[PDB]
Amino acid sequence: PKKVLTGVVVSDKMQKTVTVLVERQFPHPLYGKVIKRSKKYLAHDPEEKYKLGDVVEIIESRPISKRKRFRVLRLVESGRMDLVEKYLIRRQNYESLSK
Amino acid sequence: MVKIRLARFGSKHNPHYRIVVTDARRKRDGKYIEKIGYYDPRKTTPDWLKVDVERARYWLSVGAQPTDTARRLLRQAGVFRQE
Amino acid sequence: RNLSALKRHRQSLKRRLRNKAKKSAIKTLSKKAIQLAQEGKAEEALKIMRKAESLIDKAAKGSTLHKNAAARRKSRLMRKVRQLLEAAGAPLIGGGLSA
Amino acid sequence: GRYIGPVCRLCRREGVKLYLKGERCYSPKCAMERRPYPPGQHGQKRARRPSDYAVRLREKQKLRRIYGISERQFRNLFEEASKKKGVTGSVFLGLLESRLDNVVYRLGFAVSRRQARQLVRHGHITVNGRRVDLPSYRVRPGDEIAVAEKSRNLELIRQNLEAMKGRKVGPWLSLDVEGMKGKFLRLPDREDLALPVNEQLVIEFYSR
RNA sequence: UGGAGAGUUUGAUCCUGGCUCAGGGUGAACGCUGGCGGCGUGCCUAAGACAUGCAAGUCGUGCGGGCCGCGGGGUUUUACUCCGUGGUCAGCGGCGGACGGGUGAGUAACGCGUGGGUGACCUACCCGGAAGAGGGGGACAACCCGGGGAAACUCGGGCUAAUCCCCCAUGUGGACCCGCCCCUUGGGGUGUGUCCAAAGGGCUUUGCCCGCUUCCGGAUGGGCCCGCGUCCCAUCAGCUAGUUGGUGGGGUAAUGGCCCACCAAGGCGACGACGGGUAGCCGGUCUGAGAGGAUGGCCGGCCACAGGGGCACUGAGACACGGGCCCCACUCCUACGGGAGGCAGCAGUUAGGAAUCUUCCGCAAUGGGCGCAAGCCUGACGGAGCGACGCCGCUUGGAGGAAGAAGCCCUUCGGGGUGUAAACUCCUGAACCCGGGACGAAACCCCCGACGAGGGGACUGACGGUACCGGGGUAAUAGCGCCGGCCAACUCCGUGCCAGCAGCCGCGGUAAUACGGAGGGCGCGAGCGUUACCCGGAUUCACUGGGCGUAAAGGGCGUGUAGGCGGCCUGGGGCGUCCCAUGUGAAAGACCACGGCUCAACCGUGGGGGAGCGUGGGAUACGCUCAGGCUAGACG
Ligand SMILES: [K+]
Ligand SMILES: [K+]
Ligand SMILES: [K+]
Ligand SMILES: [K+]
Ligand SMILES: [K+]
Ligand SMILES: [K+]
Ligand SMILES: [K+]
Ligand SMILES: [K+]
Ligand SMILES: [K+]
Ligand SMILES: [K+]
Ligand SMILES: [K+]
Ligand SMILES: [K+]
Ligand SMILES: [Mg+2]
Ligand SMILES: [Mg+2]
Ligand SMILES: [Mg+2]
Ligand SMILES: [Mg+2]
Ligand SMILES: [Mg+2]
Ligand SMILES: [Mg+2]
Ligand SMILES: [Mg+2]
Ligand SMILES: [Mg+2]
Ligand SMILES: [Mg+2]
Ligand SMILES: [Mg+2]
Ligand SMILES: [Mg+2]
Ligand SMILES: [Mg+2]
Ligand SMILES: [Mg+2]
Ligand SMILES: [Mg+2]
Ligand SMILES: [Mg+2]
Ligand SMILES: [Mg+2]
Ligand SMILES: [Mg+2]
Ligand SMILES: [Mg+2]
Ligand SMILES: [Mg+2]
Ligand SMILES: [Mg+2]
Ligand SMILES: [Mg+2]
Ligand SMILES: [Mg+2]
Ligand SMILES: [Mg+2]
Ligand SMILES: [Mg+2]
Ligand SMILES: [Mg+2]
Ligand SMILES: [Mg+2]
Ligand SMILES: [Mg+2]
Ligand SMILES: [Mg+2]
Ligand SMILES: [Mg+2]
Ligand SMILES: [Mg+2]
Ligand SMILES: [Mg+2]
Ligand SMILES: [Mg+2]
Ligand SMILES: [Mg+2]
Ligand SMILES: [Mg+2]
Ligand SMILES: [Mg+2]
Ligand SMILES: [Mg+2]
Ligand SMILES: [Mg+2]
Ligand SMILES: [Mg+2]
Ligand SMILES: [Mg+2]
Ligand SMILES: [Mg+2]
Ligand SMILES: [Mg+2]
Ligand SMILES: [Mg+2]
Ligand SMILES: [Mg+2]
Ligand SMILES: [Mg+2]
Ligand SMILES: [Mg+2]
Ligand SMILES: [Mg+2]
Ligand SMILES: [Mg+2]
Ligand SMILES: [Mg+2]
Ligand SMILES: [Mg+2]
Ligand SMILES: [Mg+2]
Ligand SMILES: [Mg+2]
Ligand SMILES: [Mg+2]
Ligand SMILES: [Mg+2]
Ligand SMILES: [Mg+2]
Ligand SMILES: [Mg+2]
Ligand SMILES: [Mg+2]
Ligand SMILES: [Mg+2]
Ligand SMILES: [Mg+2]
Ligand SMILES: [Mg+2]
Ligand SMILES: [Mg+2]
Ligand SMILES: [Mg+2]
Ligand SMILES: [Mg+2]
Ligand SMILES: [Mg+2]
Ligand SMILES: [Mg+2]
Ligand SMILES: [Mg+2]
Ligand SMILES: [Mg+2]
Ligand SMILES: [Mg+2]
Ligand SMILES: [Mg+2]
Ligand SMILES: [Mg+2]
Ligand SMILES: [Mg+2]
Ligand SMILES: [Mg+2]
Ligand SMILES: [Mg+2]
Ligand SMILES: [Mg+2]
Ligand SMILES: [Mg+2]
Ligand SMILES: [Mg+2]
Ligand SMILES: [Mg+2]
Ligand SMILES: [Mg+2]
Ligand SMILES: [Mg+2]
Ligand SMILES: [Mg+2]
Ligand SMILES: [Mg+2]
Ligand SMILES: [Mg+2]
Ligand SMILES: [Mg+2]
Ligand SMILES: [Mg+2]
Ligand SMILES: [Mg+2]
Ligand SMILES: [Mg+2]
Ligand SMILES: [Mg+2]
Ligand SMILES: [Mg+2]
Ligand SMILES: [Mg+2]
Ligand SMILES: [Mg+2]
Ligand SMILES: [Mg+2]
Ligand SMILES: [Mg+2]
Ligand SMILES: [Mg+2]
Ligand SMILES: [Mg+2]
Ligand SMILES: [Mg+2]
Ligand SMILES: [Mg+2]
Ligand SMILES: [Mg+2]
Ligand SMILES: [Mg+2]
Ligand SMILES: [Mg+2]
Ligand SMILES: [Mg+2]
Ligand SMILES: [Mg+2]
Ligand SMILES: [Mg+2]
Ligand SMILES: [Mg+2]
Ligand SMILES: [Mg+2]
Ligand SMILES: [Mg+2]
Ligand SMILES: [Mg+2]
Ligand SMILES: [Mg+2]
Ligand SMILES: [Mg+2]
Ligand SMILES: [Mg+2]
Ligand SMILES: [Mg+2]
Ligand SMILES: [Mg+2]
Ligand SMILES: [Mg+2]
Ligand SMILES: [Mg+2]
Ligand SMILES: [Mg+2]
Ligand SMILES: [Mg+2]
Ligand SMILES: [Mg+2]
Ligand SMILES: [Zn+2]
Repeated sequence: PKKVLTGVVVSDKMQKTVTVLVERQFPHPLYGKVIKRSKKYLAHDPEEKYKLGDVVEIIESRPISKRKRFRVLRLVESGRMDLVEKYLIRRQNYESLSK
Repeated sequence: MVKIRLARFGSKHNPHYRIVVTDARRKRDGKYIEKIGYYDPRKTTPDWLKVDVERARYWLSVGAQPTDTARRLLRQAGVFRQE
Repeated sequence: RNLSALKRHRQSLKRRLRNKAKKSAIKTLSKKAIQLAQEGKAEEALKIMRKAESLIDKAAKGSTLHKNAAARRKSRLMRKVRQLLEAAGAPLIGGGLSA
Repeated sequence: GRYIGPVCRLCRREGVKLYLKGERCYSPKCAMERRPYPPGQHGQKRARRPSDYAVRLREKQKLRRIYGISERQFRNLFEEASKKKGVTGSVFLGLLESRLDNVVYRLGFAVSRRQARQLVRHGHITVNGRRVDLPSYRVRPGDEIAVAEKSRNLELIRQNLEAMKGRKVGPWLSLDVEGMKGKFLRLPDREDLALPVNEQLVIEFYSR
């Protein structure tokens, strides 16, 4: 079966493309704590249908381009900008630690 | 092509063969598709030759080609017997 | 002091000159046909596209222009010709293109 | 190697009368009957309180030198027993008693275990009919240990099986004296063996 | 069925704490010593350089010839020529050279492991099914002639065959554009239009065999894509210009920014990008109570590479180890113009290094390529050789033998020790000497049958006169370390902080169980020690399993970002969590049972397993999320 993930659209700045951040929980292999990792996937939106904040499902697809290997299956729930704000804050914190 | 042949598994001066289905290109002791029997040339035990008949019939139906020795061993096990 | 498998090498050279020839024809004819489709001459364009398709398939007979790469070339050729004729119209000779 | 050399010096060093010569360890000539102290210049001197390692090492050396088995085969048999299910000590003793040379000694074919080793090594012993010349051969319950028909006319076998008339054999062994053969009935229990050795000390010695 | 500790800081103690030792392991090496056999194993360094031989070919049942020879013909003879045949040589043509074999360089990466996707794909030979093969035409080698070059080799002209190339036809069918239907990414069907097939050979000769062509499917093998996992350094913090995306193209069997035009300004990063370093990865292996640590040699799977770098051709398949082209370094030939070569294939040479083998036998067995077959090729492989390198089996004798030879060492001078040890007595018979003497090998093939099933017959052994069996038959290698404590084993003499020992504590400066020798003893034994390295002890990087008042260790303090953590009640969801079924978890190894070499090592068979991940279903206590409510926390 083609893998199906669920994430948040955090970048609509590309043409016919979205950036879906997908989280996942798993116990640490040695320390057993349930830790939360995350990964961004470039998903294909051929109709510019999905916008920022939309929580969507993502399906493994025939490759559309380099780095782009997934399509947007459906919209789970409409825009919730809280997670997008969290991601943008986590990104903006990188400018504080340079030198 | 896919062939039915013998793989050597015994020690030195103690040959023990596995009647085995594998691609002809892979080495004779390499990863085979399925073990369909075993053969002991020195007849050390009362059961020195065993063959899965239905599996051999299947692999012959799909187009495997046994070696002359493999064909001899299969014929001795009644794989081709249609009486 | 070497082995006679150099014969193979010789053969390859011949086959090279055999393949490069056929392709060199096909491409050429293709261009020609496309030109006649851009300029509106429909009967001549299709009459040449027929020969181009014939050469493509005849090269597919051998090891020169073998499996469905030949269908790729035929598809692209016929698509481009039908598209360029739609800019002018009147598919006169009614050759490779279906009704 | 089999340690080959003086034997009753081990009768002395081990502190317990061993039977490595067969006879003459029963006669008042074992040198353990008349010299019970350990060998060497410092044998008669007052012994110091030995360490625990000393006790365990001496016990294991007693148990090993009783059978005349090298340290290699001894450690291998011990590890083999420890791998098996059951009490390590009793299984180890049953393995040691299952050796072909020890079975020959127990059946009275030889007066000593080393004489039994020489009898086996020279092909004078058959197992189930087939000649076997390996002292390390393991006897299974049900095997018939016999004397070679070509060797039954030798003087030593005549003497040994002429003295075995009326003598009893171990509970796990049977003996046909006229046919010069015997059977290994079962593995011997710890109660069946009269060995002056504490097996738990040897287990603790290899536990280190 | 699984877990041992000890020595050492002090005058003594407790604690903290490091160091060291007892264990196991090795592709080992070195010293002393060294008898046999079986099974394994053997360049870890210079991915340095290589003399020589072999290692990849095969088909006359695809085709025409050259050379040498024989036989029979057309002729009265000659000249000339026709046919058959033998040997040989290449050539054209087909298949194979992309497998097998080697190595660990490079790679931190979809390379590998694992689980999936391909509606985005290919697969020569093989298997099943449907259909077909009609006619014509052409060229290049071999060969003949001439030229150029020292050579490698090369250039031009002419003749010719084919399963070589081409044209037309036949359209079972397939390919493509467009339209419709089903299906849902490029899957399947249908219509018109267009385009596309073929090769013959052999006979036991008008009937079969090897083939050929188009298509569908199977099988096998692979390409590509995705989730998760995969070392150290943050004394590397910002990285990116084909960079991220789009449109349209080119390209491939196929998706793709793979490549290219034009357009948009994006993409990645403390959840560690980028950079540096190191390193093939895994099944496994070593160790460990386990968790874990270390490792990836032999064998098996995948990868990458073939003097260094780059590139295409041919082909089903290669960016091709023993194919091609160019640049670079090196070696060789050279008429100085120019050429030849590429052991990380087998063996061997040399260099480096502490260190790693025979320039061996064989096509008998297994496997592979070609061939209808006979058969040819195969340094794949099967064996032998060398090396205690490892594992296992075995021998150097067995029994009797003094209140106890001699010698040697102690000594209270009474004696004690080496010690039943020896000499000796009797017995067996390692070595060797003879005779027999293998299994591994029955198929391919031939005959009957029907070239099927079935039956029958025949050939073929490198190892090797080896294994093994029978007879005969000689008492016939023992060494190495240690003896102060950890740690099993004590005396004498010599030496005098000298000579030296030492893993740690430490010993020796006159009477040393510690140095050296002797006697004796302890431990192993064809081995014993040493060194190196790995795990162990080590709970000493503490998940299981540690700590921070004074022993190493709380940041000088606050505010607060990300993150981590979250009071009580009800409900929905079922992400974590849990359960059932199922798929996967190759083989070998590991575990258990039985069995084969006289045992064992080694090996065969069978059984049992198993974390993880995919799928279907279920559970909702807790963690999570959403919605509502409460006031004990918090704030006012
Ligand atoms: K920035
Ligand atoms: K102390
Ligand atoms: K020519
Ligand atoms: K049609
Ligand atoms: K397939
Ligand atoms: K090649
Ligand atoms: K005899
Ligand atoms: K037959
Ligand atoms: K004999
Ligand atoms: K001196
Ligand atoms: K000394
Ligand atoms: K754990
Ligand atoms: Mg999410
Ligand atoms: Mg957008
Ligand atoms: Mg695109
Ligand atoms: Mg293969
Ligand atoms: Mg049978
Ligand atoms: Mg059949
Ligand atoms: Mg060739
Ligand atoms: Mg050829
Ligand atoms: Mg042109
Ligand atoms: Mg091609
Ligand atoms: Mg046990
Ligand atoms: Mg146990
Ligand atoms: Mg300590
Ligand atoms: Mg102090
Ligand atoms: Mg002190
Ligand atoms: Mg004090
Ligand atoms: Mg060690
Ligand atoms: Mg060790
Ligand atoms: Mg020597
Ligand atoms: Mg050997
Ligand atoms: Mg070898
Ligand atoms: Mg190494
Ligand atoms: Mg190397
Ligand atoms: Mg003539
Ligand atoms: Mg006439
Ligand atoms: Mg004349
Ligand atoms: Mg000829
Ligand atoms: Mg030829
Ligand atoms: Mg030529
Ligand atoms: Mg290979
Ligand atoms: Mg790096
Ligand atoms: Mg990196
Ligand atoms: Mg993967
Ligand atoms: Mg990855
Ligand atoms: Mg995979
Ligand atoms: Mg074909
Ligand atoms: Mg074909
Ligand atoms: Mg077919
Ligand atoms: Mg012709
Ligand atoms: Mg012609
Ligand atoms: Mg012609
Ligand atoms: Mg010409
Ligand atoms: Mg001519
Ligand atoms: Mg053809
Ligand atoms: Mg049709
Ligand atoms: Mg046609
Ligand atoms: Mg023709
Ligand atoms: Mg005919
Ligand atoms: Mg043929
Ligand atoms: Mg696949
Ligand atoms: Mg790129
Ligand atoms: Mg594109
Ligand atoms: Mg290609
Ligand atoms: Mg980047
Ligand atoms: Mg991340
Ligand atoms: Mg490296
Ligand atoms: Mg273990
Ligand atoms: Mg283990
Ligand atoms: Mg482990
Ligand atoms: Mg590793
Ligand atoms: Mg390897
Ligand atoms: Mg390997
Ligand atoms: Mg080299
Ligand atoms: Mg290169
Ligand atoms: Mg090169
Ligand atoms: Mg081919
Ligand atoms: Mg390559
Ligand atoms: Mg190449
Ligand atoms: Mg080579
Ligand atoms: Mg060349
Ligand atoms: Mg040297
Ligand atoms: Mg070798
Ligand atoms: Mg040879
Ligand atoms: Mg062969
Ligand atoms: Mg063969
Ligand atoms: Mg070999
Ligand atoms: Mg040994
Ligand atoms: Mg004696
Ligand atoms: Mg005699
Ligand atoms: Mg036979
Ligand atoms: Mg016939
Ligand atoms: Mg037959
Ligand atoms: Mg043959
Ligand atoms: Mg012979
Ligand atoms: Mg004999
Ligand atoms: Mg002591
Ligand atoms: Mg010393
Ligand atoms: Mg040390
Ligand atoms: Mg003095
Ligand atoms: Mg002194
Ligand atoms: Mg001393
Ligand atoms: Mg001594
Ligand atoms: Mg050693
Ligand atoms: Mg250590
Ligand atoms: Mg630890
Ligand atoms: Mg522990
Ligand atoms: Mg440490
Ligand atoms: Mg902890
Ligand atoms: Mg602590
Ligand atoms: Mg402090
Ligand atoms: Mg403070
Ligand atoms: Mg937060
Ligand atoms: Mg917060
Ligand atoms: Mg709660
Ligand atoms: Mg929370
Ligand atoms: Mg609930
Ligand atoms: Mg769930
Ligand atoms: Mg397994
Ligand atoms: Mg098994
Ligand atoms: Mg057995
Ligand atoms: Mg299971
Ligand atoms: Mg489920
Ligand atoms: Mg519920
Ligand atoms: Mg609330
Ligand atoms: Mg208040
Ligand atoms: Zn005694």
